[PDB]
Amino acid sequence: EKFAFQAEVNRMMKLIINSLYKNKEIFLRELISNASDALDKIRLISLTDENALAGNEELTVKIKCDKEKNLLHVTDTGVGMTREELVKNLGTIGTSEFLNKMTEAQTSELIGQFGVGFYSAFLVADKVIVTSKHNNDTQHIWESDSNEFSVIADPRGNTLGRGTTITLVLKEEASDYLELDTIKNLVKKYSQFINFPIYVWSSKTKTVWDWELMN
Ligand SMILES: CCNC(=O)[C@H]1O[C@@H](n2cnc3c(N)nc(I)nc32)[C@H](O)[C@@H]1O
Repeated sequence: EKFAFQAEVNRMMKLIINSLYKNKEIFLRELISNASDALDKIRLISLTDENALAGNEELTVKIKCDKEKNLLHVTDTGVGMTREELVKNLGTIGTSEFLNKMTEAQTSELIGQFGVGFYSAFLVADKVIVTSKHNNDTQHIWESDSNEFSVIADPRGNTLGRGTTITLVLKEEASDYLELDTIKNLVKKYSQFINFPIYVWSSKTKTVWDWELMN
């Protein structure tokens, strides 16, 4: 269940981290963008597949902060990833050209263009966990501290229905992303042009918690 990252991915992670150290908040923009892409994918599949949305009838992005556990969660009800996809799509990668472009650039816009924004999560996380459920497979968990990664069948079973949850164990210097005021402001900014509703789990005054629409 243990795997090593492809050399190119190791270099890419380092380039991204060294290039965006000044604007770490971009990680949320990238995770939201990826969630949107995943939702576009299942929507495209639903055009031809009548049972496509059976595992979860909604098309949304939901963000939750768990200050107590030092976790930030970004969940989408997109197409999800099979076990094989978790291993291949996150562990391997015009890569040589991009790597040269990044180096020749030192990148915010470039990263999104080449579709490697996911790795910016390491700008603010000591550990990145990806739980995913695809219609053609069972739920699995991918986890990595960037020095290796593992994939295991999720012992909780099918809790997502369909989709993916990106869970970030924040670095000590990234505790700000556990605060609602900050997350709501960033989510609002990065969700403006997303064509799917994005919600943040928040409080409202007793004190009641529920999903708050951000776009
Ligand atoms: C880390 C660089 N590679 C990726 O981010 C890829 O992993 C997969 N990925 C990342 N976030 C995802 C996400 N939220 N949903 C789905 I479906 N796939 C995702 C896609 O293939 C991305 O291009």
